[PDB]
Amino acid sequence: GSHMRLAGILLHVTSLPSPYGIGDLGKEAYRFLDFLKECGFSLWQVLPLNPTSLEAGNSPYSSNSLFAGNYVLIDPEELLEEDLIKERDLKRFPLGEALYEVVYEYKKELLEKAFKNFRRFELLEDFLKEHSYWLRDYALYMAIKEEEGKEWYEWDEELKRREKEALKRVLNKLKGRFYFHVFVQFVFFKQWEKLRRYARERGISIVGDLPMYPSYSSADVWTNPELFKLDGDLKPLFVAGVPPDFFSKTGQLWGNPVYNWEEHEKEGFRWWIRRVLHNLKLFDFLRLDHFRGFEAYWEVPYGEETAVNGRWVKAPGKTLFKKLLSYFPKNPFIAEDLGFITDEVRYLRETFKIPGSRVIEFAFYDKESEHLPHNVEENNVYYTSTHDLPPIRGWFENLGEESRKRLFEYLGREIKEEKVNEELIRLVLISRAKFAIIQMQDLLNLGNEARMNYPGRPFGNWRWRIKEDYTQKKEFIKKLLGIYGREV
Repeated sequence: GSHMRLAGILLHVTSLPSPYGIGDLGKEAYRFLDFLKECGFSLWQVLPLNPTSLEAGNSPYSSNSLFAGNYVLIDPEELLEEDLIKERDLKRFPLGEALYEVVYEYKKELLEKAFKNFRRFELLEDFLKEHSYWLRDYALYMAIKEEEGKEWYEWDEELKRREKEALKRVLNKLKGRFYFHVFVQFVFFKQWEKLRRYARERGISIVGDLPMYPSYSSADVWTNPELFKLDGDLKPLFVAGVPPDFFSKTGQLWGNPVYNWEEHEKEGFRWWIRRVLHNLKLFDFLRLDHFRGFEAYWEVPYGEETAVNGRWVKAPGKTLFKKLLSYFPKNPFIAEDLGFITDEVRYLRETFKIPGSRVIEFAFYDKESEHLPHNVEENNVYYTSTHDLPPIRGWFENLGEESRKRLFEYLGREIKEEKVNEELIRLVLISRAKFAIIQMQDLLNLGNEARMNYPGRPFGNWRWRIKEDYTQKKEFIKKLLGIYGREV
């Protein structure tokens, strides 16, 4: 048999066991890629690399920029190698949960110190040209936010509405601060470029993640207000979310401003094209968060406390993706098409041959679930579980008797709770899904304590890190990949 059959691991950079309070793009990232290669994995899925904040619960999906990189993921040991900091500035922390509060402050201090002892500004100018379409705006956005200590919609009216002359004045004023913020982005993107080359030379493709929406408090809304549904004062007229389920009682209010899609179509979808081009500098595949929003999105009036009184509004997905697939004909797209799926959505997805998502954790609530292995078609990415879900072992712990029965009957036997991960990994690998992805927590057989994110809950999330030597799992998982024809 000679089919396209790949396997991968879902693991966010923060979860790497790096020594400085959080995972980074340094030694441990390379060690993890070595582990991928040795096992025969071909795929690595990360979450969005956009800057995070305490205010937004450290969520990768609520950032002040859809383009920028997150400075807390920077490896500070490269700063030591380039003689930008001293050895005593480095400061080890024991392996535990991601120390967001402390790394925001600590890595900012290391980068402030490195910028002082820096020097090669000509390399910064070439970087700025390459990323001119977003970085001039982002670095200036960050410099003004620093000075005024306020969000963009609270700034003086002239800077808020991006009057040409006012932008020039404030740039020259905060010139030193402007270049600090490009320097931070320079350091991040150069470290990712190096890591990406290492991955690519070993046949590993990186699956990145594109959030549907920016946060209202972002350089993106600031720079392109007409691309969102705002009123005369640039406050949101409508905001994003999803309607009430039988899961949730009153839906979720995401609080993003919604797109004015008629304006995107008017400008030939060039903002979305720029998003894709930018992200393809980093990633091989782009997972489209809330894919169903390209067919229709839930829109609720601003000022509403819940998402109950919204409505479905059609978006121009057919026109958008026709243009995107013309610009990017090798098709980097993966659809996150879980939840609120209709046949309209499935038709949009399949019209453009975009692989869907399936998750075996969803397979045993119904006897004919489309997430059962035998129902997963080739053009799909098949997960054991995702970062929005409990790891398989913790899911199984709380699984109801009826769903347990369905699981046991599918395997043909009752199995002990500690063996469930292995059994479900096998089911995912034996499927004909072209990409099979195991969440790292499942590989390590971890429970509810290792859950990355709990949707609905604002805080406590995105903190899980590897604490153990995961390379001990290599002989077991390597064997499995080879048995099910996904070892390369």
